[PDB]
Amino acid sequence: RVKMHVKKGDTVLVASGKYKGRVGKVKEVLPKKYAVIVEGVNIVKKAVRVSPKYPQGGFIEKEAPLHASKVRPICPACGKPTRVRKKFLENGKKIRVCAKCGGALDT
Amino acid sequence: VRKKGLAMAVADRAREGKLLLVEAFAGVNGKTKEFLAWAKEAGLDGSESVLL
Amino acid sequence: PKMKTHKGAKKRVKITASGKVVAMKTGKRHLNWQKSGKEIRQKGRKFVLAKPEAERIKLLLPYE
RNA sequence: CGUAAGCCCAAGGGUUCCUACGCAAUGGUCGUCAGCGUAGGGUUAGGCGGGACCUAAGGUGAAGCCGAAAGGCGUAGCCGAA
RNA sequence: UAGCGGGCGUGGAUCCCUGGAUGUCCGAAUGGGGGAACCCGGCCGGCGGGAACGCCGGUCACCGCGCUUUUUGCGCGGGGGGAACCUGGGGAACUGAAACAUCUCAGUACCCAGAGGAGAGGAAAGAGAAAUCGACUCCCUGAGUAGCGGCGAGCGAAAGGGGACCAGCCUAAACCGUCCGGCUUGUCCGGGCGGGGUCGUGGGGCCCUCGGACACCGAAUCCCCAGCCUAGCCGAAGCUGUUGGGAAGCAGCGCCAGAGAGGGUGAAAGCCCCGUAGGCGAAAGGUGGGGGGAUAGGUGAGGGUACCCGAGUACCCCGUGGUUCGUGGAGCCAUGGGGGAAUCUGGGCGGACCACCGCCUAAGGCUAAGUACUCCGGGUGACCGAUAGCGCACCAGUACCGUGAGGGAAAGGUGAAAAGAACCCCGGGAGGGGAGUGAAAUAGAGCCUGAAACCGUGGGCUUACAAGCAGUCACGGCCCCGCAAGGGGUUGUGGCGUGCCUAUUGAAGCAUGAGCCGGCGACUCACGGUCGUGGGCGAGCUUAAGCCGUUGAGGCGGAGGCGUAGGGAAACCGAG
Repeated sequence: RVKMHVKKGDTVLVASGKYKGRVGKVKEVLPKKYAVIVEGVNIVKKAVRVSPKYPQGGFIEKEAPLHASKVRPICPACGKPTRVRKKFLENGKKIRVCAKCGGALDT
Repeated sequence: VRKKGLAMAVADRAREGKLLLVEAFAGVNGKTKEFLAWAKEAGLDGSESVLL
Repeated sequence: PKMKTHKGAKKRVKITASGKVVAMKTGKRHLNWQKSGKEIRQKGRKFVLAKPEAERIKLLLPYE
């Protein structure tokens, strides 16, 4: 329900601070808690070495989430904002004085 | 009483001379731009105020 | 809200145009027979003063 | 102790029962123990009890009779017990 | 909110919006019963081998209105809720009068009944004095005036003037007919229907003559549509350096604006995000007199007749209520017992009563709006900040208490992020101690910021021949900063000294209240007065409701108030 923010499902930069000015993967969005995960927040998590899912010293982590509005879209340019447009056959949403958004599927 | 106020208000302003009475304007249409330019033409820099 | 203005107050006394409460002499309805006409003549009017100030507060709204 | 302090019934309480694990809190101290926490489990009916049987004081209540109202009384009928 | 886990989607899902289906047992409860949420039966279709027993579906409550062959069914409606507000029938007491009866609180609290986005009210048998008015209701006004009153406490009108909205209608009667019923056939006693008719310088009826029409007026009712809310969609501008865990901050150079409201982003931004102003959007649903079509409907002038115009009535008595009228010289309005009429020479009324003069047509029923309320949807606040604010921010009408009615809490903050601590070590665990997580672990998990009492580890000073509201003055020593000269903490001696509050004729009192600390907790406001003051005007001065406007914008509005003369109880006179 009108839960429309910004970030979607392409690949894009970091404008926060931890790893500001960096870039990462598809971005696997989750969820309404305004969290997005490119590759940014990487940590090293404990998890008891319990012989099941953990060897003789589990202590590993990878993708830890990070807030949405702390990232930004980049077009073949630098990193400028977005903007929509109706194709009279779909819904395109390019970039500030640029073309294309997240519609390389035929959009 | 309050009417004096009205009068006296402007009166003080007029006692200073900060009131312009242009018949119309040069920034006729609705644009921040043209009013800004006209504000150069009136010299109303960027450190004043408009009960306008 | 709004003062009640006393009915009796106006009903028996008047404050003259001076903030001076003036009206009635007391004592004539059972007097008589052995009454000298001297006092019946002096039972004409009176004057009142002092506490009559509070009496001016009584009437209030219409004054009178 | 043993006309009980032992053993049945009944109203009551609402899973305290059995079994395993376990003590930080509940036991006027402890506590490896429990009417304590926790999980799996246990309550079987044509003849016992009770209704698809009966009436009691009483309740109820078409009709009736009455009351400013809400209601009050109330026949037949229906509810009512260990 | 995860977790053993397993699906799901651009052949467009979760998701919100509308419409339908679906909804087991209770609850007015409705087959009947009943200790609500459970039990039992009839009656048509069915299910199982299915008559034994079972289930499922349909259907079975009374109340009222109109029909229907009174017989039997159908027919439209009824029952319960609701935060406040509303109409009616009931209705107090404290308390005010410094006591108490009249009076008062008060026709308020509550009891009940009923109607709804409203109510009730509402077409004058009125008003009031002018030959002036013209449905009902709300705000201002008049006015705390007119009066009511143990003439006490106090209670408190209407007309008029200003705004608010603005609506006016239909039956019974006389005339005439159609069906039915009875009947002392009779120019016939009633019920239904049918046209007829609705008024106050009187209307209606009948005959009759002026002349009566294609017309004039137009609904409160049904339809058409703009519109309004139930999902939404668009939306203008940024980049390097730099300290810092963190940049948005500070530096440099801009950009946008009909949009620099605000929230968020690891700090404090119009340009990073959601937004902003500005401007668009509904298949279905609701809503809709905002703008439109039509239907039911409504419009005459004269002459005589004397047919009609609301009956247990009007009026009279008795016993009342209401009005400001407490019985007053006591009317008007409505009504409980009895007495008991007229249709326009009948009549009710202008406050006993009468002459007169004006006003109004009762004894039948409907009517939007202007007003009110706040469960609810939005906005807004010189509103509160987790003892405050709804009683509750949080798992509250929950714990708990009570037979029941009912009472009624306590409890919010880790961090930007869970990264919420793997390993080892002591340890039975409980909890710690290195490591590691982050800016910070002085953020370690009821953890922000942790104050006060409060217990305690260590250190400095002094205390075992002393009699004390616990301090103050000075001297002195002991311990620590200071360049010196000065400062600090402590206490050996001695000069001195009856805690605090309240309450008193008077307290240290053997009067009074406080264990300690923490939070809360007590001179407000609205209206009318009276006085002083800072002001504007000033022989005048100022508007109330409301109209228009504005989003934190004012103006318009002279109705009304105080002022100019007072004196007398009054007529009435007048600087007397």
